[PDB]
Amino acid sequence: GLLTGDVQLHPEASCLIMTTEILRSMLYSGSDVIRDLEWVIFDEVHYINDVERG
Amino acid sequence: GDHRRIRGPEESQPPQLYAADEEEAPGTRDPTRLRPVYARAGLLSQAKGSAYLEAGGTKVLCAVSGPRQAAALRGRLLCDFRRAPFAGRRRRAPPGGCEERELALALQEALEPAVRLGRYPRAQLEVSALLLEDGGSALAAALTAAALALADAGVEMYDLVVGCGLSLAPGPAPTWLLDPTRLEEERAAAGLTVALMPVLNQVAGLLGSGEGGLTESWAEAVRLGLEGCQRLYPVLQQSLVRAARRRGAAA
Amino acid sequence: MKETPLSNCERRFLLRAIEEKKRLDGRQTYDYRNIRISFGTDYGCCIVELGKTRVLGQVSCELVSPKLNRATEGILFFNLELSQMAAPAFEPGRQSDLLVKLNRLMERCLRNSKCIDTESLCVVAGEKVWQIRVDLHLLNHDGNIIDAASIAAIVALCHFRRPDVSVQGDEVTLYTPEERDPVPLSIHHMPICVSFAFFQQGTYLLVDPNEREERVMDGLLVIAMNKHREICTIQSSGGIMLLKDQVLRCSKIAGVKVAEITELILKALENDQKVRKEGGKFGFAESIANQRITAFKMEKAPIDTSDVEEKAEEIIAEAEPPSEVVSTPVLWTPGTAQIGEGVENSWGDLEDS
Amino acid sequence: MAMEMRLPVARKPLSERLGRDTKKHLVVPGDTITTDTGFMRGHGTYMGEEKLIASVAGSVERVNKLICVKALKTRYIGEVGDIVVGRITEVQQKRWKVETNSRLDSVLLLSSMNLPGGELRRRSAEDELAMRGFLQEGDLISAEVQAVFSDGAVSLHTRSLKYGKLGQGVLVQVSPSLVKRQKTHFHDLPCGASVILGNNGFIWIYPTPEHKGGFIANLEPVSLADREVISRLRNCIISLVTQRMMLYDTSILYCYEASLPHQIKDILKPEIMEEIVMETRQRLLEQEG
Amino acid sequence: ALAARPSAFASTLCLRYPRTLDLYKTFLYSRQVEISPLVAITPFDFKSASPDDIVKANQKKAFTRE
Amino acid sequence: TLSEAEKVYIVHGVQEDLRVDGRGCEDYRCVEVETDVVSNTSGSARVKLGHTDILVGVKAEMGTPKLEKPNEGYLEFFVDCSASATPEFEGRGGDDLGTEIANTLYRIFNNKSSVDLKTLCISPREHCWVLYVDVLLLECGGNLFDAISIAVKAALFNTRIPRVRVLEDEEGSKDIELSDDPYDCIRLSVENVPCIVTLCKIGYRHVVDATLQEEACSLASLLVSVTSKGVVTCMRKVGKGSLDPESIFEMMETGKRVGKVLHASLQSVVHKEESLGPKRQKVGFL
Amino acid sequence: VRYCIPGERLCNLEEGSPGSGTYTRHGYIFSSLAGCLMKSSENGALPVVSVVRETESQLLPDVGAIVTCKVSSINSRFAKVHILYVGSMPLKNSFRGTIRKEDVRATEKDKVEIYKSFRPGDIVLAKVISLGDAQSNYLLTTAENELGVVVAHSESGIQMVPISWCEMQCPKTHTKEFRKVARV
Amino acid sequence: EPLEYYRRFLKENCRPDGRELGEFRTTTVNIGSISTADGSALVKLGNTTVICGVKAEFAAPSTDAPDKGYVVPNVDLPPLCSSRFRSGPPGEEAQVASQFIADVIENSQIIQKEDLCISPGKLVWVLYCDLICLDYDGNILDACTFALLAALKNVQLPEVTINEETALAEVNLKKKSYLNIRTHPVATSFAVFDDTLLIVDPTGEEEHLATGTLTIVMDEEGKLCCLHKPGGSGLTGAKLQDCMSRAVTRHKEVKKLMDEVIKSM
Amino acid sequence: LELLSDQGYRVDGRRAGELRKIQARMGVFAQADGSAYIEQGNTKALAVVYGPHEIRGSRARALPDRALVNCQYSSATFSTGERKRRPHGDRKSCEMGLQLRQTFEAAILTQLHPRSQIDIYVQVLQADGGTYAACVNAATLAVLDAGIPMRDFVCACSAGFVDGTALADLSHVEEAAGGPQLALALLPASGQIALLEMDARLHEDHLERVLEAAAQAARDVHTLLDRVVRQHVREASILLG
Repeated sequence: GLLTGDVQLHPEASCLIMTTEILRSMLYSGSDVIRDLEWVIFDEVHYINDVERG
Repeated sequence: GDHRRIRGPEESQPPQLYAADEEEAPGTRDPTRLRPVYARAGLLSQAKGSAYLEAGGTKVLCAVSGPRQAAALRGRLLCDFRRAPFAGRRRRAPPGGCEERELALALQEALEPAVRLGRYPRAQLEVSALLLEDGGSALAAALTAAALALADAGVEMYDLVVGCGLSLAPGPAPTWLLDPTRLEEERAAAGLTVALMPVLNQVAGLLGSGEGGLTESWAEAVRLGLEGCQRLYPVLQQSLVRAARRRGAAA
Repeated sequence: MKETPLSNCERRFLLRAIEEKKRLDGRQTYDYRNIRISFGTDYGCCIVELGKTRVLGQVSCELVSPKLNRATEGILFFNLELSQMAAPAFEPGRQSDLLVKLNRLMERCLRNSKCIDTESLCVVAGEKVWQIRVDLHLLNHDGNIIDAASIAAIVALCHFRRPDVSVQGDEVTLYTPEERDPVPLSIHHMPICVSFAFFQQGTYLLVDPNEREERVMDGLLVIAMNKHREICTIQSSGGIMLLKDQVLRCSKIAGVKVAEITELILKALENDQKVRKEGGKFGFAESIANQRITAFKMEKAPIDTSDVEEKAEEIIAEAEPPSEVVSTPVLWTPGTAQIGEGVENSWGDLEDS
Repeated sequence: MAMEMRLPVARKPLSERLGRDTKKHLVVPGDTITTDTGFMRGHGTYMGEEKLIASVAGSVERVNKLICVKALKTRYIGEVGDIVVGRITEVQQKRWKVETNSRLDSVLLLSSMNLPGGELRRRSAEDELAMRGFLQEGDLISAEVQAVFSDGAVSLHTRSLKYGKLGQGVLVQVSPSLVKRQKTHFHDLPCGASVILGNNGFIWIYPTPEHKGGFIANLEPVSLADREVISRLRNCIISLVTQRMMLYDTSILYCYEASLPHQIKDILKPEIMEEIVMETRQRLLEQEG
Repeated sequence: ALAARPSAFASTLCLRYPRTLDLYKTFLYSRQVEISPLVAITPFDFKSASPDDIVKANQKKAFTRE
Repeated sequence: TLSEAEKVYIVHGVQEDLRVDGRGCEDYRCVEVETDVVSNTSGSARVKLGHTDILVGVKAEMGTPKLEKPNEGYLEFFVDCSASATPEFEGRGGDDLGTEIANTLYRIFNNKSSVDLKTLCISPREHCWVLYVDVLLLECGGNLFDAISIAVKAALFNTRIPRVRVLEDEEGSKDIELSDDPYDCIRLSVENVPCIVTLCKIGYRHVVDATLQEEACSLASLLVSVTSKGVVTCMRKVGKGSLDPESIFEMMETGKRVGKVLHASLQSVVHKEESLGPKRQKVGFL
Repeated sequence: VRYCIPGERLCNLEEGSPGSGTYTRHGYIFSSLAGCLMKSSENGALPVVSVVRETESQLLPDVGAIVTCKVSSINSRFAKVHILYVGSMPLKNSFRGTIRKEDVRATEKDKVEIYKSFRPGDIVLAKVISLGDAQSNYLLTTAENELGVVVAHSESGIQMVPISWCEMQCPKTHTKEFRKVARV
Repeated sequence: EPLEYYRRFLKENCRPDGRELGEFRTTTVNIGSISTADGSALVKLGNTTVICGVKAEFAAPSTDAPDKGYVVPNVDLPPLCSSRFRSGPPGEEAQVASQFIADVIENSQIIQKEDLCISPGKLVWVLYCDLICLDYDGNILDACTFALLAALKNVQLPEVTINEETALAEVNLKKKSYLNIRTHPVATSFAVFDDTLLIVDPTGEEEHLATGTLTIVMDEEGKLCCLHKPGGSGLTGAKLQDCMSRAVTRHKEVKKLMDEVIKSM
Repeated sequence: LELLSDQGYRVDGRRAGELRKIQARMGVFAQADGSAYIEQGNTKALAVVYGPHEIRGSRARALPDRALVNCQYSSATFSTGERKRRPHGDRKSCEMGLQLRQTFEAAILTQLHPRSQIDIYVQVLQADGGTYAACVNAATLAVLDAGIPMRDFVCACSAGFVDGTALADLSHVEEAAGGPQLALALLPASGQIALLEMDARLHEDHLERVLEAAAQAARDVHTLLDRVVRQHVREASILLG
């Protein structure tokens, strides 16, 4: 599944690939997806130093 | 009147109200005797379970249907009491009666303390009892027979239900009598019927109303009712033995 | 089963029409669908057709004992009923909230107006008096059931003719149409219902609406008013919220319309009486249109009843006679006997003991 | 034991016992509220012809463009992030149905439930068979509303550690307008028991959980000194809720302390309630004021 | 507590209803009254693929996902 | 319905002589009986045992004696169950409960010495007085039997039975002539009218005046009909569980004592309400 | 041999263990049926005493049981059936059922068109999985190689024979149809 | 399976009951057991048990002909005799089983209502005969009719004499008379298979699989009272003439039964 | 019998355009969601309503656009001089409760409770005179007690016509005299009529005057019930704070 802002495909797939703001969007609410999460992996950790998105 | 039956006369007074023979005298007896009873199980062939009970002047036929579709986690127990119109002094209206519903409920609140409905989820059992003739204690027969029918139909119960009956003499020194008849019941002042589990030693149903107001007579009426329910048990003990011996030997 | 649902195109179509003040079948606002009456052969029986609705009315009387109190009058039952064939939806016990308002409309109109003379329907007092009992049936539902039912009841009651009796001293006697001529009834006035429908919150009204116009309407106003100038019942219902000038306009409309309807009814009853008195042929049979494909007429016909004797005789003669194995009855003890293959032993005894 | 039999007494109207004049604006249905150039209708009112017409009895409350009427008797309306208490009335294939004194039923989805185990083991169709086993008919939960549906229905979730099936105690049902909005609806009153003030009108009273999800049964006898406290709070809650008082922690603590002098069995009389409510009223007056 | 002997009505109510030449003649059955199949294999012995079993063992053994 | 944990807490409390309200295993909540509430009838009562609400009415009318005995009247009961009490009682559905209560009340009152029957006959075989007892359930809050057996004794205590002195002589005016006095009546001597006492059994203890929650935790119960004198009229067991012989004997003493205290206190309260007459006004439903 | 009545003293808790259709109380074993006394010694002593009538007129279905059924109607997403035999024995009455669109094959997969799986009039073998809701009461399953339609019936009233795992053919007219064939 | 299995016995000429396709079940009756009724009789037909009872009361004669005493039959099918009957008002099968008996009572003229009046125009006897089925196996209208006819031969009424000044009724309970019976209508039922097969004395399963049913009742002088054919396949004159030849023997059997049981007292 | 003397006084002593005395109460029951109690003259009514809830039976009988109003009617067996007990199958209760359902399906602003039921129960303890208007007013008060929004305060009153004059709030003695009775159900702010009834004959010229007198008597009932509602709301506002 792809949860990018301008393309939404198969939002119920086993594996979801999304931008970072989507993760906090589904973490503010319950969304009943956290119960079945085994691995969550980050691809670019060097944005902790980002001046506007860190 | 009724659009689902055959219409006859609008009114009909029975000849008993014109019967010129004055009411007779019942008589006397020993209050420590029981009318001999004969019991048969497995009578009907198309019913899952049935029994026919006859003792003296009482004739009652009970049949049990099996579980059907429709406190769940538990199954219901539907009941239906109905007596034949050709029973008693007068005729009775086919549509029904408040007396029939009261006795049906007095049956329902007495056969459920025996069976374990925690084994039939979402199911239900229906019990039908019919009184062909009223010649004595009736509620002491609609309990024994509907429990025998249940035991021969293969439903699981903790124990049986054995009923009895009593009545109070109208003399200046009243004394309770065992197994009263219509000649000793229409001339009585009070009556009592007990439903005892003989092995578990627990009373299942109680009903009594009348003119006896001292709380020392009812202790004997209750405990002689218990002695009656412990003395009727052996006949029902050999009746289910014969019923199972014949059913098994029929294979 | 249920009725076909209503689309969202028909609602729009009826409402653009109604706004423009033109209806489907051509009739303008203040019009009726023309009427057509037909009489049976025995008295108190008629068939009315308003537009495409049908109602069958039939009156019949009978002699009973007059309750307790009101010892010098007679009783008058009524029982409306809705026939499964009137429309798909009508079902014997699933439309119990229209039957009540309909029976009520009919009974309040006919019995509270005091047009029938139930004074002079006695024979003795405290003893047998005539108990009439009207009966109407709905045959085909096309809207405005109550106007048609009322006209039907009126005509059926104004066409009945009782039996007749001789009473003198303290002695009864009952005649028959050959011993004595049937007698008419006494009818003071003729209360006739009218209905109005309101559309899009009272802004428009339409006289005599049918069943489609009935599904695109808010509420109904009925106004029952006998001849002369005397109103007898009104019953607003449905979903309506009414003004006060409008009730008066409606009353005017019902006055005019009942005048015209009473003209028609009187003319039809007179013509029917003239026909019955001339000596011509009447009845349900001589009403079937002959200029129409679905009617056919055939005088009597002996078919050929020349052969039945022979066939029956040969059939009886040509078949096997009863056989002759006769069975025996067995006697157990007075009261019970058995016939058939029988049972081996005399009776069971100590079978299991 | 005497089975006292008193006689009914006529009620005194107008509340003259204290005496107050209201400065609010009161309306009844049909009244025409202010009809200025531009205003927005709230809940409790409707619009006719160039008119703002009140549709329910109450008092108008406006925040800077908004005319609305607040009725004094309604049913619970759901809002996001609101603590509720309910009971299971139907167990379906993929949901339960819970009654929380609302205009409809509330749905507890299987996707939102702390299953036994309390960790990441599995979630599959094997659990669907036993979901109807543990959450049976007539049980008590304590969950949090998740979202509002399109027909006034409410979906509630149990995604925490403080939520789940409740245990022993007593329940008192009142109208869902006497519970005061706060930020902590969970309380641990220093008396020997706790309480949850459900915003839907369900008040649950249970003893303190000793030290330290429905996994534990704890169906063992409760000490005598705990029942007397639960009964005292039950009677005090009935007393405070009845006349007017809005419910929260200090009022219940104040009345509990005020209820020590005389026995718990004898407080059912019309006057003993009055002599306690007035005392709590004046203690609140001498503390807040 | 003595049990008793039956009577007529009961002994008739409890009745069990359970070639020898020819009688009732008219009611016999004789007096009153090509197929080339080319059948396929008679059963299908399932000796073949049975997809469910395929896909299961397939994926479990395969265990690759690439 | 209530959960299993609540039932366990309640049964433990009952075994500890504590209940959620705070009373004991034998305490009895107060009631607010009253009389003379309805105008058109000839006797009234209004019993409020809690959340329940009862309202009855007695009307005496002319009638004909029955066939078996000519010097007697009879009593007709009809326990209506209004649908405003609970929504599931809408239309059909309150019939079985009403019939159950009416038949129980008939069994209670089906005796020769209930109140009297000589007083209600005026002319043998030709006329008699008839009494119409009309119970009307307004609300249900548990313990309905005692809340009705009290409103029946109360309404029976307030009957009028206007006296009629009409001579039966054929030469005289046989047609019933009243006394023409609008305020000339006669009492009814209801001193020994029985009442029902309910004793629910929870665990191995029996509790008087159980609430709906405390009733749902019980398995059986027994009903006893005792007069002021302390005599038994009817005895019916109602419930869904067995009872055991011993508990009958140990429940009879509590039934006797609660009945005697109930009857003495009802006589005291009715005499207190009656000591002052047309004063004190009458308040009900307003 | 001796028979039973649904209560009597049979054995102690040390002299055996309760079996099927029995209950125990106060250290004794009590009967709960009217059948025959069978004591399955098995292996390890202490026989598990039980009473069985062995003449089953009716038997309530369970969480797991093999039943023979008969389809009543089919829908695009479910198929109501009628339970006819509980394993082997005939049933005096008929209950109701529903086959959802997840229990056809043993994979719980997508596709699986219900229409060509359970055509009405057939007799099927299925397994229960639950006690169901008030809409669907027993929730039978056929997710196995041994479960499925066993004895079908032709379009014009001719006994059918299995021809493949997914395809069926008429023997008379050589017509091709689709079923869900179960192992014999 | 259903049709072919039974036709295996049909071609074998021995149906599963063990019968030759043209014979009746075993028949036995008892009379005079219920002592709370004027008359009663129990009929057993190898299952299909039916019991009848007669009660006599007083009633006012009708307004048209005040010289007739009513007789009212009713047939009831309780939910205990079978398992397809449900509680409530009587169903179609019991109502038809009652209308059939009423028609038989009227057409057969077994009794005359002028024999029940005591004093014309004021009071007449009324007989209430109610039939309750104890077992439904098939051929209901045959055993109900036989139960009714057997019961009517045992009902006995007491001699009632009316005073003149008192004008009341004094019942003489010692001298009890009997009833006058004219004819003896006995019914017989046939079940027709798909288009040609006819069997006698069918069974509930056979009626479940049959395609029609015929019933014929005969007098003691070879006169037909009713020809009850609810419908089905279709028959011919030859088949009816074959049926009546068997029905004559059945009627002789039944009339011998009644002629023998009553003499034994 | 004189029903109107030459001086103008009726049997009970009031003039033509004079109402009886009403004495109401709000908040009678506790278990229910609303209650009321009204005594219009010598007629005692009672009403109990239950708030929007789940539809009983759940037999797919809902309306996706509005709520389902369900009103019943019952009557005590001692409500008149004779006993006159009736079973719960009479057609008078059904038709009056059907007119009640008709007027409350028009007064209540029902398009705010989708998939919901409203159960309204009315109990008459003593009937002498107009029962319909007493039931309508008692159920309007009970609905107000329950907090259900409505367009206006619907109130009903009857009228009559004897000897060329129009009466108001007729009684049972006057009703059982064969006269042109007539009843409304008015919304005071707009003047609209929710239900109209009449019986027996009446000429068309006096319909305007009977209707006007009935509407005026309903507007006179409006003020008297309005003061009761205002006193109740001021009572609860005083209680609150």
